Amino acid sequence: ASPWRHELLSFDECVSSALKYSTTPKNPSFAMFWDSMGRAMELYYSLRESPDFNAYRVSRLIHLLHNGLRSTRDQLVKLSRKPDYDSQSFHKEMMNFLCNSLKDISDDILIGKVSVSGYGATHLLTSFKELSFDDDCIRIWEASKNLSDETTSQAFQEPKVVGFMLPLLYAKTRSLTEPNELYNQIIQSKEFIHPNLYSGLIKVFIKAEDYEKALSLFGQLCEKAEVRNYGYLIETHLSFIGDSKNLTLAESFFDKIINDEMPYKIILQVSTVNSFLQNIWKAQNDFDHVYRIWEKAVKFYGNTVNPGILSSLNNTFFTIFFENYINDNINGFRKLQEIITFYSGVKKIDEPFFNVMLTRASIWHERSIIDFIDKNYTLYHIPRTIISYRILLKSLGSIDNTNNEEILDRWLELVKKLNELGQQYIANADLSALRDATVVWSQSKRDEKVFSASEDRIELYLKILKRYTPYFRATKQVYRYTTGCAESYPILNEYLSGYSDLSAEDIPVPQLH
RNA sequence: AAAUAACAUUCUU
Ligand SMILES: [Cl-]
Repeated sequence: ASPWRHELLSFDECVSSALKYSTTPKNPSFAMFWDSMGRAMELYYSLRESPDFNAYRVSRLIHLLHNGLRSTRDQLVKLSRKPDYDSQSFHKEMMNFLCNSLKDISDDILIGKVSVSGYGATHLLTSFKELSFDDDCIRIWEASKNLSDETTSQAFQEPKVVGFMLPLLYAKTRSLTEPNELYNQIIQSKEFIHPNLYSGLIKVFIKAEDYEKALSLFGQLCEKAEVRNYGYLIETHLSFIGDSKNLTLAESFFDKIINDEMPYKIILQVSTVNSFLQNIWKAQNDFDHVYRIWEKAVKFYGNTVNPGILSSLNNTFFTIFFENYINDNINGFRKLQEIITFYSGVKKIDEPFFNVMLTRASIWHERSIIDFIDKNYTLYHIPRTIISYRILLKSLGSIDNTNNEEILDRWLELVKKLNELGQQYIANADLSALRDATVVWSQSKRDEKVFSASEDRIELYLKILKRYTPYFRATKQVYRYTTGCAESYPILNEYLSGYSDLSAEDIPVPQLH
């Protein structure tokens, strides 16, 4: 027959080319991969009317969109900094495109236009899980039971699809009935048991803290696992680290990665490490235990991982640090120096390391720690981004020992660094830092006097807003940081009746905008 | 059968 022959042929070449790229270890291949996705998705809306659009072709497309989500997340962490929320970014639009593309395919399956296999069903539901749509995963799965096409309905009931579903079902129902029945069948079964069924059942038992059943299934999973498809052992192993409430079992599995004890490769996934650090802090309140695990993670990473990974780790660590030393900047400052010395001994210091430290140090409300971090950027020869200059301006809102001159200086140096790094206009995060250093500080000191029972920063704030308005990303930022900001900080309302007639006296000196 | 993917520091509007 072949009415849609050319579109079917190009779809197979497209999907296979991009799937091979995303499974093998800007650039022409990078551009090909992302253009192959839009083209394949474009062909999908035409080929869904064809009868030769089998479950295999749909499943290969769903897998490809899944790898697109994986690649988009990877690209976000490889950047020198996260893009501003209010500006255009490849990460945001590509994520929405993949997500919307996955919605259209899920709806076409729930209606019956296209068929899907158990392999395609798992990538569809895993994708929606990675998009934080757990409840939608349960609806799609249970709606597959009452489908006309019994073949696709049977695919959603295959063991590997059930394996993905078990952790979501235990989160909702908290029922161990169906899991324990499956445990009795699987432990003594001589038949083929899909590794993803092992994985989901292990994860349930880890959350349920029935660790003996979790470790027993884990041993069977290991002896049966195939070298080419060993990733099931990675998910379960990491689950023991980040999900086990028994910290002694979690740390043993953590050491198995540090000491390279396992027969399979495994990444020290920072999300898993962060959850492990948080569980130690919530359960033990032992900062030394948190500090010892953080030290092992930093030495494990070294220079092998992206700076965005260590940034996420240091975020968790310094958040715990400044909660522990919330009322002790004296012993805290000595401990920070030990942390800086250790971190220097592992690798060259990255900027997010000091950015997180400076951000969280606002609880101390002292100027010495601000000048200490600012000095260390130059001392350790840190590649600078605009994040530091934003935080250095924001930090002035947590101390009283400063003047409108220093607020201007740290604002001017931020605008300079914006144009030095080729930034187009002034983003929301830039104005939010100036607002936090003026309006929030003034509202804070005002609320203290009411609760208790270079003289004005709000005037400088409104002067810079009006002076630098033509450099804004959008003129709607004027309403956002004036009338809209007054709804949250009412002390701005008493300065705003005469904003239209206000004059400005500042010192811009731009370059590239 | 077709595994595995770190959601980072600065951003209420
Ligand atoms: Cl930057």
